[PDB]
Amino acid sequence: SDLVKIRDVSLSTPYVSVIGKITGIHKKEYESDGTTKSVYQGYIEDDTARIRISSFGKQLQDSDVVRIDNARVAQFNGYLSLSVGDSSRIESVNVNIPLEHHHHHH
Repeated sequence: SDLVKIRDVSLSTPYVSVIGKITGIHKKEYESDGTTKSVYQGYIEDDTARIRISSFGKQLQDSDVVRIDNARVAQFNGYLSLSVGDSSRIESVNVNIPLEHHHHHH
């Protein structure tokens, strides 16, 4: 459940923590144990690349910067994505943290 980059997401790390902004919120429903449950899907990006995400029960906000802890990696439609269950934790980032000179990538 350590902090890793989106491009570093793989099955080798079932539990991982990521931070970025979620965009394009999509709503979908599926049958869970015979009970219909709502799940939100969207895309998240950071300083590296972007990946698909899926949240069960918890809602997501467009272009909202949040941090996901204990995320579960899974393959959907042959595509890797992070699944946020009720056991995972989501923390919003309302405090700025620039530091250092972002003018040069070096």
